[PDB]
Amino acid sequence: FERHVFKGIEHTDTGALVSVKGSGTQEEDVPVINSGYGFTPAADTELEVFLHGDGSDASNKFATMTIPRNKQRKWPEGAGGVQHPFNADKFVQFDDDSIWLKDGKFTLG
Amino acid sequence: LVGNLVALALAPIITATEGSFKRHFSPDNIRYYNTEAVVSTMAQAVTQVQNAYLAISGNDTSQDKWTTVRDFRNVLIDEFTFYSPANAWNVLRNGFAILDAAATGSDKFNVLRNLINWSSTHSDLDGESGDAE
Amino acid sequence: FYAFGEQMWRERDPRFACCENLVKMAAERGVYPKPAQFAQGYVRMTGTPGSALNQGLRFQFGNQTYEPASVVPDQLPATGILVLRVSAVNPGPSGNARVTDGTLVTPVPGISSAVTAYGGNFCGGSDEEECEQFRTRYLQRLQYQPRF
Amino acid sequence: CTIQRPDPQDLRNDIATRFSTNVLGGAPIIPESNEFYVVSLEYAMQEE
Amino acid sequence: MIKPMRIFIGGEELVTYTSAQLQRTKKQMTGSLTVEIFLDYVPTKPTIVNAVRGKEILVYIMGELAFTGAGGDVSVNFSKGNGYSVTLTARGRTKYLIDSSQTHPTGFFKNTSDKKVIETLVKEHNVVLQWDAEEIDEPKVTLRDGNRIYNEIFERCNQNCHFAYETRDGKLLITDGTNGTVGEDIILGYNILDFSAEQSEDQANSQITVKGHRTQKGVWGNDAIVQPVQTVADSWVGANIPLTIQHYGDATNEGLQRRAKFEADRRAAESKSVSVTVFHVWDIGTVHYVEIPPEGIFDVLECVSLTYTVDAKSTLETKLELAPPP
Amino acid sequence: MIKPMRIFIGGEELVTYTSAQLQRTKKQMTGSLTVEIFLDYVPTKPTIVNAVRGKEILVYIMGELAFTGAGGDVSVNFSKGNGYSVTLTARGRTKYLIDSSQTHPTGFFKNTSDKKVIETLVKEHNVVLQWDAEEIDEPKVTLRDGNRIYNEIFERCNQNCHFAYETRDGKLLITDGTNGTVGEDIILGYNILDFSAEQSEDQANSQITVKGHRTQKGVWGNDAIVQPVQTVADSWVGANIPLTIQHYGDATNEGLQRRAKFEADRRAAESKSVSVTVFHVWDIGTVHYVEIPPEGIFDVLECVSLTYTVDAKSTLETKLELAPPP
Amino acid sequence: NAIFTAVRVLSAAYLAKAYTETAATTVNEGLTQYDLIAAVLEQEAQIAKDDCHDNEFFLQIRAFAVDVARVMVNRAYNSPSLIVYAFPGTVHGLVAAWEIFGDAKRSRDLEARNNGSPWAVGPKIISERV
Repeated sequence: FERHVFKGIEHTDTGALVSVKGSGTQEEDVPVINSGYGFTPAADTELEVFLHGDGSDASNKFATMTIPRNKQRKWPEGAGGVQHPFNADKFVQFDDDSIWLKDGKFTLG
Repeated sequence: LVGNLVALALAPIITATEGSFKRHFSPDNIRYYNTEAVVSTMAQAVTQVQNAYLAISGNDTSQDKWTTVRDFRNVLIDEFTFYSPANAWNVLRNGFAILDAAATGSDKFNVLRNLINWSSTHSDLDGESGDAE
Repeated sequence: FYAFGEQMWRERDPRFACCENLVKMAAERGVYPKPAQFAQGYVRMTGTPGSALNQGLRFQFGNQTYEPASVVPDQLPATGILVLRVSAVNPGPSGNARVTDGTLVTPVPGISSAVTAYGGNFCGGSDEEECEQFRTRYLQRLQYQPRF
Repeated sequence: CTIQRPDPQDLRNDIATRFSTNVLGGAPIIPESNEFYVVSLEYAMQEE
Repeated sequence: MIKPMRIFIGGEELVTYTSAQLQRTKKQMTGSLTVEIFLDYVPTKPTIVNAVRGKEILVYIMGELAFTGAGGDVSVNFSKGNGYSVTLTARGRTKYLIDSSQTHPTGFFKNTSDKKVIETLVKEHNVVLQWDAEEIDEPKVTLRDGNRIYNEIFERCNQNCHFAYETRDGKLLITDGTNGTVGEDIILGYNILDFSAEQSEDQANSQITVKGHRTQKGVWGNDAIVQPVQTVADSWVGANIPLTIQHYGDATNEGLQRRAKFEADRRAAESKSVSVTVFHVWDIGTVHYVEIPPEGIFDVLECVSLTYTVDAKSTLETKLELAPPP
Repeated sequence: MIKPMRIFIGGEELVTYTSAQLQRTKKQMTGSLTVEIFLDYVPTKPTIVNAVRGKEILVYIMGELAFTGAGGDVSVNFSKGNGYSVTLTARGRTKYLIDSSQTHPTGFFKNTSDKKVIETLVKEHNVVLQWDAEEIDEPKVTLRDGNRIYNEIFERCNQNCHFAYETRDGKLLITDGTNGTVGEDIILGYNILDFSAEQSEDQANSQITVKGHRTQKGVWGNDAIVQPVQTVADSWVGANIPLTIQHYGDATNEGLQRRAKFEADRRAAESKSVSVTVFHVWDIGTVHYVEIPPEGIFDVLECVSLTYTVDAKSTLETKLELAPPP
Repeated sequence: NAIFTAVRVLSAAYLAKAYTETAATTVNEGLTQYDLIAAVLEQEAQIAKDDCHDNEFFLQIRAFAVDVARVMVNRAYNSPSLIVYAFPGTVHGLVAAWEIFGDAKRSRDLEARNNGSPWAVGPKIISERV
């Protein structure tokens, strides 16, 4: 396991490839293992990428991206949900009841 | 426990000179209208040691020779460095240590001899000011 | 033998001499070669008063790194503003720059990361003097100069 | 630089080689023969 | 009197020790006493044993302390013809730090200093600490669960140069420099019974680059993933023999350079090893002038090791391992 | 003339070496010269030393190069009675690859071949590469941060069978077969001063199964998690002694079978080790006919090792380690 | 002229190194090769001394010339110690080799130095010392 920053991101037809630095490894890193959430930062956006290495075979490393630390929503106690990757004030929150969609504009279709 | 009588030990005289310097140098306890002169005398002495080092190194190119020169300027540029006996004595002793470690043997003759001529004068001020100089 | 005498005369002529003999000759006449110089300037930082400070401060201006030259105080002064005499880390002319804003490399609690180049310029950066430049500078000291 | 007094033994080696090649057609300098004394004398001159 | 030793397992001044070897070293945390007792057996009369496996000893060398710490083991041998010997071994009092297992409750020291994390990793077995180096601050100190009381200290004093060894009283000395106390100028032809200097070249390194990550509070991204690096150099080795020894806690510029210089002193001190065997039986950190002209030594060296040996027949000799004059 | 050697530390034809041992091997990357010099010391006259710790040497054996690469160390000993000896050691020029630390900037070779990754992992210390095997292509080559210049090569030439050793000139030979150049038929009763053949059975294996994962671009799921496997067999051992040596890069069918056959040649070549000591002092990969009827050898074998030894008293002998005739 | 001088001096040096890498077949041959190279080097020294162009390169060339002299002369006279055996009347190659060395397989060695039909070599035969 190793934390690396984030440079670019190449999107092929088998999934997402990152281009993490921390040591210019992988102009195209194996993945982004998508557990149903995804996002596309601009190149050189200040965020961390965690590599999980197959076997210890550096050869293949799978990536987990975090949303930028200063953009993380401070969820209230009992609540949770999903947010915009770059905006802590745009989200779908599950609270005690409010399936709350926080924005000024919502589009359907 | 045989003694290497082939060799000079400079540590005792260096500590003795340190004591004798810090006994008669307190630029916080001398009359206000002589402090600038006394501190200027100290800075001029350190300038002499710097010029000595630069005249003895000559064709030394390594980066140590670049940093040492930068440190001499940095210490001579600042103003409040020689107002404390600790910094003054440390600067003097390290300057002499570097002037020693810069060459070997014959090379260091004329340079050191010039220093003995420069410091062969006496102070004109009176009281504690003359004692400091 | 004629050849050896000719060259033993030549090796004591400022213009024709190996660089080592050149410097050994010039140190006898006062002229010494010029060393390399680090860049220099003032850096202005701010933060909440009373915060602690350490000597391991490093600033990142543009693409260069700069370090404090004078002694850093133990705490930030009560005004909240500190102006520091700073020199570059690497010698040479790459330390020179014309910049106004920069960031603090090492994070310190209570001190904002954004620092400002007090004056906006970083002078001083110069490289080691070569042998032919020193030869032509030394030869310009002995020779007869009108309008000195 | 790169021009200074040769090593003594080096100097006599050079003088013996030059005397053997340019004069004796390559023959070695047998010790205690007249060529040995001539070579030694020359060296001596060069070192003085 | 030539008499060097007088051992006390508790007050019993050993008068039967047929031989002895006492070793002290800076490369490690402890020492190693090794006594040899006679222990006769008359198979009709009553016999008495001593099952010490822990009863505490010291070795006053030449009317002065040398060691302090039969804890090691008892090794009663047998044979028909020269049998009935008892080899006792005794490590240094700083041992349980070596053979234990950390049992501190928390496991997460927060906003502490290496000195403090070392004081609480030792005061679980009553080993007073002789801290004589400095105070370095570090945010996160998590001890691997039950690692070892000695591995963790060695890890915490290697990333900030601090020699960790044991003194003659029975304390743990965490130093950064020498023990002062200069002494005999061993000269070739004066007292060296035997010498062996070896300054090899397979254990040197020109540039040591220390990298890592920042573990402070709040610091993230580039300032904690990219910046921390340092490149210290030993302008004595020669050609480009690079290296990269990575760091494992709160990588500050000073932290980087300091781990770097620590290893740059280890490799340095291994690249000129001078073992000397002298005659009669105070040098665990002492510096001495040494003169061995045939191998070109005219220099001031630090004794890393010290071994006193004895055997009633032909012995009483001391083996020193010294430290390079870069 | 029996004269084999003439060593040159730079041009100084060693005439004092009291003994010597020169070892060359395929199981490793280097060799090991070990000279023994006299080095007198008259404690009134001036004495001179040589602090080489790196000054370069060669050993022309019997009017021909044998080694190329006093870098190792200097080991000036002492004693009263037979002292004043100097053991010099000299590894092979392909050494820094062994004791360094990779300093390539990127760390991620993309769409490269093993040859190229090896050329840039060597040309950092000026060791010309004698590539004489083949070009294998591989998508992802990430070097562990500062691993070692030799571990990484060994890893990259083991998963595609390629012996990695050093020649007599001073180069790195990455081969796949033999060096040709056949020679003397050693027969029992003709030149073998001594022999020892040992074909054990604890280091053999019937089926070697290589598994792994696919590291190509785009390939995912089953075609990169399930399929890659291979089962190579050595129809000489006997009963079912299975095994599973897993793979660590771009597991292709050919890649699998090739790592498999590489190890199936290692284990094979260890299951008949023939050490012979011959008399007077060219066989680092040579094949020879060997005839030792009492142990049933009538076969053509490859010398894996070669050791020339000498000592002015009773020596001049060569020790060969050979390769099995499956 | 600096270009030309560099090329000529480097060629003379490397041709000396080339001559030294091969064995002399006859004393006169080694001495003739040395004569060629020494003549080239003396020509270059006279050029580098003509009107005090550079005294230093003249001295350097002179030193390299004396070095090449010692090595080429030692090679011509002493690398194999060639002697002229005096045979009564011309003789075969095999017989001459066997009588000189006691090993007739060394007849191949007597052909590179002596000119004369293989069945009649002599009556003076150049070969190596014994």
